[PDB]
Amino acid sequence: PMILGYWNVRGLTHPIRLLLEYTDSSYEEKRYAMGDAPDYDRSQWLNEKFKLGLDFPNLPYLIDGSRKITQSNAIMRYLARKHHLCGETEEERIRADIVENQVMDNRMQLIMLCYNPDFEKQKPEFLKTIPEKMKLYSEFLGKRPWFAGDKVTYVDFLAYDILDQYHIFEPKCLDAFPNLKDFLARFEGLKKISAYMKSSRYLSTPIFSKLAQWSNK
Amino acid sequence: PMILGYWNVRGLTHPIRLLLEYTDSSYEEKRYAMGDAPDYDRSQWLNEKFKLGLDFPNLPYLIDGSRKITQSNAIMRYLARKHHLCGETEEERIRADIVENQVMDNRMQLIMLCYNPDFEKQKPEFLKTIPEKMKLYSEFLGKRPWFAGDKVTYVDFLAYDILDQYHIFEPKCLDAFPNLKDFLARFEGLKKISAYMKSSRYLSTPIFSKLAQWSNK
Ligand SMILES: N[C@@H](CCC(=O)N[C@@H](CS[C@H]1c2ccccc2-c2ccccc2[C@@H]1O)C(=O)NCC(=O)O)C(=O)O
Ligand SMILES: N[C@@H](CCC(=O)N[C@@H](CS[C@H]1c2ccccc2-c2ccccc2[C@@H]1O)C(=O)NCC(=O)O)C(=O)O
Repeated sequence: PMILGYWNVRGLTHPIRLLLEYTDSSYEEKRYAMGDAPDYDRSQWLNEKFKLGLDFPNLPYLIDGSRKITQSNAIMRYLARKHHLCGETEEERIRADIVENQVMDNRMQLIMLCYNPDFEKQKPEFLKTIPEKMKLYSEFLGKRPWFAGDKVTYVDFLAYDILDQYHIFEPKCLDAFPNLKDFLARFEGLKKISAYMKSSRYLSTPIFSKLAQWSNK
Repeated sequence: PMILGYWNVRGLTHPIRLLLEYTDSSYEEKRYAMGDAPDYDRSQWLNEKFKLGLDFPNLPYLIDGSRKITQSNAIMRYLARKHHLCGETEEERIRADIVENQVMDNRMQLIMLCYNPDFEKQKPEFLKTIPEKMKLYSEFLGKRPWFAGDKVTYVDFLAYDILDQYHIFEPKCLDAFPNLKDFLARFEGLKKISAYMKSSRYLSTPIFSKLAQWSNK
């Protein structure tokens, strides 16, 4: 089968796991464990990082026969193309391209805060900026059932993850935006998704590694 | 014409400015200036940030007729589709996907170092990791004239910019990798590119804002 490698956390891999499941892909995972503080041992991965034939070794990685991929968005795009989950028009492509990138920025902002030793004092300033982020997603989606338009695309997998993550962080953050709450429900309502969420493989939390100040255990 | 919005520095926008020239695009740029310390006034952008009708306001932005794009990578892909500078086979698409994302990683690394108050302390250690970074681009490229294959694609402009920036930071970094030096020369050799580099519109430095510890003026 295909092989997915990543840490034994949700991290930035959720969308891939979700996409593999929604597609009925035959895959096996390799979930690498990181030790606890203070050394945070990474040996399980480091022992093989340069032994898998990857061009730019990293986690996550996807091995599909002869094809070896790294960079989470590249993996998302490989599986999208294989299953026709890319935009079909120029308008759908542009919306997908922007959301892919926007998701990574809002993911980077969360990471920055959750790895900061000054987390508890930084937190208040971060919470103030949430409503603006959610507003932009809300206005972007509008009345469409999905981010790219009329049909589910690989970018709905990205968007679901980051909205979900922010919602775990600040549970009241979507109260003001009904179309976002509805989007989450719709996504989770997808049969393959609904199924997966009750499976032994589902890994919602922790989000971050042991080094983080939040969702780290 | 098209409008490219960004700060009056090279930043992360060199690939876009270079692709606009390579494609003989009809464009004008709005180069916003940031005030000096202590406040580093951003008002020139901030007064119009939410009045341009951008979905997710940011810099750079591209206005092309009725289309308004943000996210540098989304601007690059939009131009590539526009001008047929994408990969044409699955193989080339995967190569492009990986590079695009790899370049961003390598950029974020340089950025993180450059905006660290402790830059001088940190530099020496950073320099030791360059060779390994350069070696992966070297082996990836191999004997190919361009990163995705036989034809120039948008990812070449991305690759050019990050190898150029690493070379400014450490002038000896490419000596061990002739294929990378040859690539820089081949890229710079593209006719429209040569002409641009001698023009009044070229902006190779500074790379960063005044907030940075290197290439900040
Ligand atoms: N742009 C690339 C970035 C690839 C990348 O940086 N990989 C990290 C793992 S991903 C990151 C992360 C991002 C968000 C939330 C959590 C995590 C995380 C969780 C547990 C442990 C390490 C992490 C990390 O903080 C990794 O550990 N790499 C192997 C190595 O360096 O040898 C991508 O999109 O795919
Ligand atoms: N993922 C996105 C990110 C877009 C984004 O972060 N934009 C920054 C400018 S770009 C960044 C930069 C990155 C690399 C090198 C230099 C810079 C830089 C230079 C001058 C002044 C500000 C910067 C920055 O540190 C900005 O100022 N945004 C408008 C605002 O927030 O209101 C992209 O790829 O497009």
